[PDB]
Amino acid sequence: KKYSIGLAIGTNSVGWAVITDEYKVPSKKFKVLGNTDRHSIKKNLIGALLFDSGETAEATRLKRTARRRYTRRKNRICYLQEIFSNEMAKVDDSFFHRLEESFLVEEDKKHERHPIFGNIVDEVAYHEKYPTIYHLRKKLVDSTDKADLRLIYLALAHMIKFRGHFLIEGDLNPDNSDVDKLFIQLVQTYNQLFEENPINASGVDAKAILSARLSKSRRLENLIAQLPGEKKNGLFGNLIALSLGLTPNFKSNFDLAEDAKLQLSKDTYDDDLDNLLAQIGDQYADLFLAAKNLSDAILLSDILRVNTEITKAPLSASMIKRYDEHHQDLTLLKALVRQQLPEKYKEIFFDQSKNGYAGYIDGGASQEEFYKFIKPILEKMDGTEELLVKLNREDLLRKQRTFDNGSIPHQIHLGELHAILRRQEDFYPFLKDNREKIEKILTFRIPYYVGPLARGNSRFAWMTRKSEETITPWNFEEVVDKGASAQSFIERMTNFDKNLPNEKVLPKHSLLYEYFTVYNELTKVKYVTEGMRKPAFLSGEQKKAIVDLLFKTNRKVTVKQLKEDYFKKIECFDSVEISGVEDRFNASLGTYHDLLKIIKDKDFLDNEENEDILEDIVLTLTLFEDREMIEERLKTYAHLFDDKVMKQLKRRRYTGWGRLSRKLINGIRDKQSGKTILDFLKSDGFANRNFMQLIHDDSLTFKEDIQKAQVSGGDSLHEHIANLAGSPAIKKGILQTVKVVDELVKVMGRHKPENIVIEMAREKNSRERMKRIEEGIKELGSQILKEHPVENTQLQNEKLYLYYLQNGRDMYVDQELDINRLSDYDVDAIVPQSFLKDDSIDNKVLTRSDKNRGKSDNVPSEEVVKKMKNYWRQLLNAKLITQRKFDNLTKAERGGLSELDKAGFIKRQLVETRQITKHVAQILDSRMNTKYDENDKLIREVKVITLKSKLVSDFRKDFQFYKVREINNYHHAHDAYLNAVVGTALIKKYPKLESEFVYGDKATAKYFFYSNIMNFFKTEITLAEIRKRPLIETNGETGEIVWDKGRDFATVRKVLSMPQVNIVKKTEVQTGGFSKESILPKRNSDKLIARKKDWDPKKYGGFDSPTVAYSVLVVAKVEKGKSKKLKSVKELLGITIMERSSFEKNPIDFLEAKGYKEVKKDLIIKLPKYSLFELENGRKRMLASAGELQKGNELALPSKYVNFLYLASHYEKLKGSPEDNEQKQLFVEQHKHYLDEIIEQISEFSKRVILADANLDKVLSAYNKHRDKPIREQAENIIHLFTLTNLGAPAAFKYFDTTIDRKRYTSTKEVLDATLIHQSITGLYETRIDLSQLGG
RNA sequence: GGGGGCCACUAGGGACAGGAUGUUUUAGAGCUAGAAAUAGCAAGUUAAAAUAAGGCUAGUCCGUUAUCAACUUGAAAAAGUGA
DNA sequence: CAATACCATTCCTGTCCATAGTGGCCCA
DNA sequence: AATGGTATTG
Ligand SMILES: [K+]
Ligand SMILES: [K+]
Ligand SMILES: [K+]
Ligand SMILES: [K+]
Ligand SMILES: [K+]
Ligand SMILES: [K+]
Ligand SMILES: [K+]
Ligand SMILES: [K+]
Ligand SMILES: [K+]
Ligand SMILES: [K+]
Ligand SMILES: [K+]
Ligand SMILES: [K+]
Ligand SMILES: [K+]
Ligand SMILES: [Mg+2]
Ligand SMILES: [Mg+2]
Repeated sequence: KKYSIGLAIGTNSVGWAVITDEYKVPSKKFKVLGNTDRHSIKKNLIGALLFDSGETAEATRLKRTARRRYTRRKNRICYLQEIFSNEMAKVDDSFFHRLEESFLVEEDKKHERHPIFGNIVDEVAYHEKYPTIYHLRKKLVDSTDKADLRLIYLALAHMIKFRGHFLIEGDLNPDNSDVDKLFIQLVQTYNQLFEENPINASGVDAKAILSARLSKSRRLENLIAQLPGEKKNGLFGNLIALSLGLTPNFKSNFDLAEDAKLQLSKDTYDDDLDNLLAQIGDQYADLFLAAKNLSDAILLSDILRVNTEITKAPLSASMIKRYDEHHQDLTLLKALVRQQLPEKYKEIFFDQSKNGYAGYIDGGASQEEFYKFIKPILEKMDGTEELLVKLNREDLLRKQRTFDNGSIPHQIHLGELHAILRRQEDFYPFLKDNREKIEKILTFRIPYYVGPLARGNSRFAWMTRKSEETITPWNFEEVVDKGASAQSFIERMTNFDKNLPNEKVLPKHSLLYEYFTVYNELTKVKYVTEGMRKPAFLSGEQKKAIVDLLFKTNRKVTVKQLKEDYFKKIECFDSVEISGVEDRFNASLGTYHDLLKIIKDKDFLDNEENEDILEDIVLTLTLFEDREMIEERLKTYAHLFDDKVMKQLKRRRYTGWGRLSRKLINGIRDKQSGKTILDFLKSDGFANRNFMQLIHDDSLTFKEDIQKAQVSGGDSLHEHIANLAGSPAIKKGILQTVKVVDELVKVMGRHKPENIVIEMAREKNSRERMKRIEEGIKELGSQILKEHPVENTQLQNEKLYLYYLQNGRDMYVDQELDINRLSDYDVDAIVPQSFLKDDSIDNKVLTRSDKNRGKSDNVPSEEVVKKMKNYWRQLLNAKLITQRKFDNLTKAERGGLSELDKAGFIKRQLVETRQITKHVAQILDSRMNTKYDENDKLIREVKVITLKSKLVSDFRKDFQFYKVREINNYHHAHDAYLNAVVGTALIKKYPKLESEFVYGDKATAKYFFYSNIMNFFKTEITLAEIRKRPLIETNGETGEIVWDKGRDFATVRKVLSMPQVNIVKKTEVQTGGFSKESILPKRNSDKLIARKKDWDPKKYGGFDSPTVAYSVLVVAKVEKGKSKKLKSVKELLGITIMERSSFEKNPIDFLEAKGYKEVKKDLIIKLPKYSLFELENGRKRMLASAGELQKGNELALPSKYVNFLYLASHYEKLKGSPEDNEQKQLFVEQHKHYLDEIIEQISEFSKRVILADANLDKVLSAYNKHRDKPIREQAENIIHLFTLTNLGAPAAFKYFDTTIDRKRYTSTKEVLDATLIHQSITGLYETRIDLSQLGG
């Protein structure tokens, strides 16, 4: 008894089938367990496991980190209160108690209800004097009077609890005023450097134009307008853009070739300014210098909208400006609405439901929704011009705690905190002694390279302590080993050397590593001249000379420099042919040139004595990112360099690690020669062996030493699958697949199959699209977003996305495109889809007409390339197209598509090469084949074949075994079946293909062969004339029969027509969040759940809508009526995720607390979601919850109706042949009565199983309404009708324009008397429990 | 040789440190006319506190991923059970 | 009970590691 | 996006 298994692996399904020698599907009697009269059941060996998607760890991580943040913010406030403890006790012994209980209702408050002062008079007076916290902040910053300790606490606590960002390193407020004079001085330095061409900035109000509460680019335009001449793209224009964002290429300004750009915020700024001044002269330094100067007073102008000379609290002053303008404009708006349009006053100022001022202050209306609601009301009235200006600048009636405060750096809050401490430390000594402690509370962050401050109970932590004691912000440097922690941060994530698994890899930018890469590339270079008989390698002396002359004087070495600067200069060759490198060397000594610029001592770099030193420096610069730790670690070399060089040196940093270790590169030595790997790369006689040859050559000891160093370590199956690189979604399917194969082998008497054939399906976002387009267009300098505004959702249209990615132009022709005629344009595949089935934006292009591409059987013609290469390069530099898209677009200037390329593409269409599928194949193969032969080589009893979906897809379409995904879930199982059939047949016919399709170890010819690989199934083949194949197809050598075109197609038809298919929805305990996150207001309802143990929801609000982890069958008694008489019940109790641990720790106590008595402990049945019940007439239901059910039956629609629906709907495309198109159309029209028959099948199924009477009647009327519609559209909507019958949760669907809402099953009472069906993973093994036999 | 190193991209996974909103209860004396219903008017921008209930291992830690038919012997990990 | 309509905390900055898809040089 | 919780209407 031999058999094969077909598998179809998806993100929500694993289809499986078992086939025999004749491509038939067996059927067995399987024993049925339980307490029903049914002892067995006939099962076909085909089906599909269904499951909800596996989820990533992301959401869990975001929640975990936000938790840690709330905990540490609370601890910040706690530190502050601990500082204030005793002196506050002297002033007001219950202030902090009032703060802590501020949330409680007056009934529950232990102290007086007014938090700050504990009496209504003083509290009301406080709020009158200080309407916002920023009033109190500014007063405490500016005033000199002794202030009440409680108000001091309130100001400092507000600064510490909402402390601003940390994106800016260093200290702040160097220049806060005289921006007018700074701008005059920048204009002055420009005029000094260009005495012939000066700029007159007299009268230019640079303050108002540049500190304008508007975008930077707009201010640039205005300022350039004020200066006569001086176009925005001139030198001074880009220098104004310097304080603004882009500061684009000065190459236009200085006529230099390479691209320039600067950004005073980037830490590469000093190096880029050096790189530029080396190209143009240090005399321009004062030009950027002054620029930087003028920037300092203006960089914060967006945040500090008030002069910095009347207050030392410009931020809080700006908030008070917000408040005062809010008040003035509110008075004015109220008066206007009273006068002009008095009927709307109530809707604006009283209606929270509307988006007026009421809904904006008291309702749920946002600033944007309010601006939208009030725009027309302001335009409709008079005297609202200034208010409309403030509205379109987003500065009308602003609150102070707003979504856009995220740009406030922590240094500003710190400045105000320090100012207050300085004012009041004169009166309170404890503020003087704790000034720096409080400042530290504000300024302290745990470094990202330290992680959680755990003590052995966090699986996420790596930090090591210098001593065992509580870490505070003030003793962090002493208790936490920052260096060891920062090291472990990297070393717990980096790979070891695979060849020497106990050796760490080198920094990618190590000098040694780059010597290795350069010599490895260089040793395989060959050259030919005239007198030479044969191309020669480079000798060791030649490689040393090329490294010293070229690689050590140029960052990048081109083949041209090799030919002219070495072979002509040293070898006196006029002509030489180079192989092994094209255009320019890929490897390069970048770090060598970095350190040469920094230290300016070529002899120091070239001295081998300093090798180790340099290796450490780069190591440090790689291992650490914090400037102080880098500095401390380089301190040991402070004696070798000048302080200027030490500063420049600690400035420069590297990221990334190599893949080889130092011991591999320049450590282990060959026994005979005594040479390291690098020594052979530098010189290897006449062989010039490279790295691979070196570690594989049996005449050397490197291979032996690597073998010896290797250690094997073992993961479990689940651990192994978890550690694969793939989506957790597909990993869930992989593990399910292995469990399914295990059960299937158990079903077949523990006999292993002959073949296993596996196919694997191919595998918010609009925000990424909008980001791409914004960046690319502002990098392009285009005004397309100015002239055509767009929202992210709109970019989900392919053509509009392409339009914006193409700067609104045609990509094959130099002309504009029209947004409104997008429907008339074309979307063309760069490399045609007949070769590369790629439908992504990386291979698609928007053009006015695909006809202009040229011939349709290749990449675009050379004319197009010549015309459009520069435009495409612009788009590439804007990151609007990728390098792959650009290269494919330009392939015609590189010979176009060759015949080898087309052969390869067609092979790719058939031979799977994704790593993840290969891992699935390896897993199955290592589980199935476990014995070794006499030569100790693996015995492959089971052949694991992998196929791509296109094989079986083309099969289905060519032999009319059509699939319709919406009818039911049987297509996953059928895919599995057809995979088994096609794979086994394919390798039976052509055994030599095993190398390609089985796991384990003339271009026209392969093109033809792989295009016609599947023709042995067809009876006649039309290929560019008509050829004919026999009725029986056999193997050429063995003579064995592989395919009987008569009987075997009938076998396949019979298998696809079988109604009994084992579809199983995997039952799962629900996990995750306890409930919806919405904190709801107070309500008289027991559905509300307290947010804290003592916060009664009827007084405080809270949560509702909790998630049931799993239901539980309870057979017990419950008290009834005022008498409390015991009454026997049987019902489903939903155990929520939050209740689950309590219920499981002791089920009886939990249930008795819920109200039940005398619980029959042994009749408690755990019922996860999707638990299956059968009732009468085969009607099935699945548990959706403790109080709702899902549809549980599959509609086994016959194959003739399935194929009719496919053909009539024009599912996919029917264009194979004109005459075959005609035959399909004729069959559709001849069998048009199949529409009524299909409606009848749906109706019978619904009346037996679905039981949505009203919905079925509405659907029947809708079908009888559109009987005159074309057959195509009626079929297309009949497809939609199956949403009524599909398995799972009920859903709404549409028949033409009629909408059918979901009919829900909002009661679980009936399943309590039905038959509960427990199913194994395949559903072949069942345990059926009659629940009606359970009762009181 | 579907292994390896390098170059150029692109896409996804994982961890950590931080920012701003939002929400919820309370505080921010509402006034006047009327028995009330209600009407007319005034006012509004701020804060505290919580932000999974909570847990013990008590850390400036942990609490939403992965994994799960039933039954048996099992404390549990497990292993076994049916053409 | 049964049907029906509404509801669902959001967005952002920075540091770092690995894998794997495409094209290319050199090899096992 | 879905689909299970919830209140409202009977
Ligand atoms: K009280
Ligand atoms: K001008
Ligand atoms: K609001
Ligand atoms: K190259
Ligand atoms: K680094
Ligand atoms: K020195
Ligand atoms: K889920
Ligand atoms: K789960
Ligand atoms: K109030
Ligand atoms: K199951
Ligand atoms: K929000
Ligand atoms: K992030
Ligand atoms: K590659
Ligand atoms: Mg907490
Ligand atoms: Mg808040």
